[PDB]
Amino acid sequence: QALLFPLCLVLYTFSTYIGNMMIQPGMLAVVEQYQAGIDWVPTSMTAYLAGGMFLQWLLGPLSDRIGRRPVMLAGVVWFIVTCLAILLAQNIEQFTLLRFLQGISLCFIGAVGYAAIQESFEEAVCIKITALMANVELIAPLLGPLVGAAWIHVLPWEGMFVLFAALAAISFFGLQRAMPETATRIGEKLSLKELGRDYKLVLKNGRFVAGALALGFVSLPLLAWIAQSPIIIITGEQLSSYEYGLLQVPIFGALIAGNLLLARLTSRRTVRSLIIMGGWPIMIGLLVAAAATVISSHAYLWMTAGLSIYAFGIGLANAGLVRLTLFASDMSKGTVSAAMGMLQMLIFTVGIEISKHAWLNGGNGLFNLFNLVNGILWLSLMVIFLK
Ligand SMILES: CCCCCCCCCCCC[N+](C)(C)[O-]
Ligand SMILES: [Pr+3]
Repeated sequence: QALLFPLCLVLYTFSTYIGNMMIQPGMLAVVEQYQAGIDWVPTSMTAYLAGGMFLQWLLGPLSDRIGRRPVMLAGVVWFIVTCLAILLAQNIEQFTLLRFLQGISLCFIGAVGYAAIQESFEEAVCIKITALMANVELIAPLLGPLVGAAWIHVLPWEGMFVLFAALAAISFFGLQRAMPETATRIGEKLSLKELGRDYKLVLKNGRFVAGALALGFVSLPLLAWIAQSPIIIITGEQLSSYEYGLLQVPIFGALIAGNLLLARLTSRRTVRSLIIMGGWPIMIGLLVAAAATVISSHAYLWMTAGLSIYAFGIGLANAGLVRLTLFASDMSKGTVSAAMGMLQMLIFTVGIEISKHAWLNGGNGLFNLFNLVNGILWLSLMVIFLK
């Protein structure tokens, strides 16, 4: 009867992903209008990322302290505001600011949004909702840059920010009068000292952190592409929206196929084996990705095909290694997730920034090398993590 409330959060989830996945393809348009250089294309994703790891930590225990409903709304409100208030910044210097504060609307999906389902809805109810909100995080980056390439053709870029403010409203007016709250730390002290100290406790876990990083480093070459896949292909390789959008699928369609097997071979195998099981393609992906752009700098096909091996592997391994890294520290679920979020993004954010220059002053070579760099990193944190 009240399954309309999960779907509202499903939508808010949906919008925040495409609100980054439809934007990166159409960032070129925005750069060639605000004027700065194609080096600002990825730097969209970057500022969108670096916002999510601002109050990531503080929103969890915070949405506990003063209700889940008013803080959640303060986010859906915060989203739609800066979804239309960025249309009236018009300069690239401060497009960032409004892109960055659109990225803080990311802590709201997990530290309170996801937490509201873990508090109210029960186990088997939570399963099918999370099985859903995992496909949102898979389909909205898969098919987003595909609508984001069929949106800059029939309309301008501006049409997206209206469409998101409105879709976040289709959820918001469905959450205006249909959002019950279940925060139990109402009327509690402004205890700020306790967070840092307790996050430093999961920071002291050389098995957890080294495992939390390895999650970042591994999933980075995936996000480093997404942020740079336009200016790699559109301006870098000089290809159209149907051709560049064609190359998003063989990659993603391989990530989906690795999430197909994972959920099927979760049974006949141990979690421990799966990571090493999905590791070989990851090794071979980033292996051959860059082992392509060795002498041939512009065989993007084999790079995209290499990021299809690597992609298949992230579906299996990366996903498994999530849980073990939650349970690598026998501590709170809220503190570990926030700790591994704020770590993964720090890898993502600052990883891309390095990934960017990697592409400029090096071209495609350096870039893929500063990909396999991360496969090496992750693997190097596996010789630690298991054996
Ligand atoms: C922020 C990028 C999320 C979409 C990419 C899907 C691959 C799984 C990455 C795991 C971390 C994602 N998250 C938001 C649950 O922390
Ligand atoms: Pr505590």
